[PDB]
Amino acid sequence: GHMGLSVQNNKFDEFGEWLLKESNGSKDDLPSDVEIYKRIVELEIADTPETLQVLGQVLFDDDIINQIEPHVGLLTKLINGDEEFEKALLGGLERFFGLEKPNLIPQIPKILHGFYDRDLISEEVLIKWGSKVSKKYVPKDVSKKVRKAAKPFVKWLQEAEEEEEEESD
Repeated sequence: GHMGLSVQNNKFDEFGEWLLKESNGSKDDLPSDVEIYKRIVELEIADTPETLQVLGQVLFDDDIINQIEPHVGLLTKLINGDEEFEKALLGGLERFFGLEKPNLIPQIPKILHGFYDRDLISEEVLIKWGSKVSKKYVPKDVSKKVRKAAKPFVKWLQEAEEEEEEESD
């Protein structure tokens, strides 16, 4: 990557490198979301889904469950209701759990539930994601392990579907 499968640096790797360099080993020392969005705009990557793949890999650490809410404003703005941008964030999270913090893999159902509760990733995107494996972000066996751990939450969403169906008269 470091933010993807490729070996050489692309513009999204540069963005990620910058964020990591600025934060200097501590997510507390990350630039504010205001400054991050300003940087995204300068780098001409406010309209590219891969930005979310980068953010999913650099914004969080072992304290991720507590770091979702502070970044809601920034992530919603970039996602802009678009499914492909949601999938990119999930791709970044898949690299995060799979390659960086595999110790968090048992917490995946709770963590993704947190993205869901804050309208960051839709139920439809989560269920499709959780039902396949991919080599787009991580090796397929890593993908399998990550998405397998998400199955309790995926099932929850699947079973909750009927009761949430829009009803009238």
